[PDB]
Amino acid sequence: DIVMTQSPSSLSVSAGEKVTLSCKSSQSLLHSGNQKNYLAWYQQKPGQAPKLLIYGASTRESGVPDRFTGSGSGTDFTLTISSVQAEDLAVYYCQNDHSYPLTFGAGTKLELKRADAAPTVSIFPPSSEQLTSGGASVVCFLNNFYPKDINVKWKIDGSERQNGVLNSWTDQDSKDSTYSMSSTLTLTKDEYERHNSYTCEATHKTSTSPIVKSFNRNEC
Amino acid sequence: MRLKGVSYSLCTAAFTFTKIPAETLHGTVTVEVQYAGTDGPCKVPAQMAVDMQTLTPVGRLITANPVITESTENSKMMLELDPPFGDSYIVIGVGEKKITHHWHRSGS
Amino acid sequence: QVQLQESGAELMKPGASVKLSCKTSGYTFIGYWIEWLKQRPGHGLEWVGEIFPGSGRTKYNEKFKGRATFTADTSSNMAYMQLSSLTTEDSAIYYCARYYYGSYYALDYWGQGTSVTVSSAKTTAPSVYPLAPVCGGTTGSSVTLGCLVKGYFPEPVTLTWNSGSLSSGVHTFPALLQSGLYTLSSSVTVTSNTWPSQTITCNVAHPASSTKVDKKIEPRVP
Ligand code: NA
Ligand code: NA
Repeated sequence: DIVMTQSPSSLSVSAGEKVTLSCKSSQSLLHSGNQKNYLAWYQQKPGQAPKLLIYGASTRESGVPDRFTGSGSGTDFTLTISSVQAEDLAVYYCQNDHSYPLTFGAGTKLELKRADAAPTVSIFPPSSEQLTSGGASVVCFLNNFYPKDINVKWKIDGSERQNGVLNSWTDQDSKDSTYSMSSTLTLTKDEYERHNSYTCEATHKTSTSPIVKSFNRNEC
Repeated sequence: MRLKGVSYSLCTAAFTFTKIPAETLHGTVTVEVQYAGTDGPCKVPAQMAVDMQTLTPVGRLITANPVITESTENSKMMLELDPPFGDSYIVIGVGEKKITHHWHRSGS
Repeated sequence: QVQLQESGAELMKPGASVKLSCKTSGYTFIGYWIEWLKQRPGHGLEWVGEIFPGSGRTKYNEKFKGRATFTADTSSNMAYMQLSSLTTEDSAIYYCARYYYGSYYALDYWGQGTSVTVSSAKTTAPSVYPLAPVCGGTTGSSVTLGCLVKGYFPEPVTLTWNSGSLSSGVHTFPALLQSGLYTLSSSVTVTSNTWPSQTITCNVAHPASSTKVDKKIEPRVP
């Protein structure tokens, strides 16, 4: 089968910038009979189906704005947006249209550039209601940071615990372009009542040190 | 040819190209049209021609079912033709409303 | 105008078989191919196969191991994809799309997608837990509260703060699967003058289980 490779998977842009997306195929998409490269580009926004932008490597589908340019031949192709606009924020896919099976790249997501922002961290012990039920979830919110790259580690009684950690990111905020994330440590009521200290530590490019929140069960 | 389109009788309204006709890797031509009429179902007149006065069919129509099955206006259909070598014309529709597009195929 | 209308969302058990439909308008159904695509989170787009409804001809991606079958009803302008022996890896959005093989016009019109969820879980009500700040207080001018929604099925739930009147400074995070059930949480940030002198309540609705819970965020006690 033909493999389509898009890199990078994400790109931070500002309104008005020139942006160039890359797409490489494992074998040539050129058909010598008509000398056409069978390569298509699609745009997908959340909750929507993909939309066709470019077919035959360089021909714009009717209605697609002129700022989208497809170029390339053989195994190397590019999609250029001369002056990116807010409505262009989306995921872009290239597609092998040359032979079966039809195959697609993994996509390049455009996100909005803004000023780096440190996360605000808050830690929440298990609620008394959950402790009555027999479970124990420790939740750490990391709010309003940029860029999206961040790492969280949990420490129990000063020693690191790694199992039972689930992390969830919001999409880029539509108003301030930041990201937020929840990190939840799931324990049982019994193994939570063994230990005493619980700590979530955030590592982010905006701080030379971990951004830490911690609590002991003893105090109130 | 299929009886289906023949029994429909020919479409009488105007066709319009929806995008530039495109060559296939085999040297045939795929051309999409939009039909302005409401007399569907009807058969799409589709041929190649070199003489615009005689309209003698050259090459051949490949499409198995060259029909507009919808009765609503502005329905689309794709035609595929095997053009003669050299210069010729795609001819869609019959009568005073027919539309044409020049075509050239190499390897005479 | 070319339109492809797909059937509604599906909830299937492992080992079952789902029939998805795609009804077209705006063009001659028997003149074009219908292509079927699979998109699940973490993967890109994957081609399932194609049918030419005017002939019955079908082609399949080998990776589906023969579990997909395409059919059509030309009198309805409808194409169908049947996917059998379902597993959790078949959970995805499935699209149909118009195509003309032989051309390089590509996949020019797409349906809106049909969501398929494959799970052995049964309808399960969520547990809703209020998340008050660490006890003793934050001693700051701002305060962040939380609400934990754990162990429900299927999606979705609706979460609001103060019945939706508290909408600023809210982050409700995407639901994640955990041991077959879904869990999400939400944070809200207000000023220390607001809480706890004024009541803040997280409202959670899970219509599938007929549940509607209000959990007031109460300051923690020893
Ligand atoms: Na730094
Ligand atoms: Na918000």
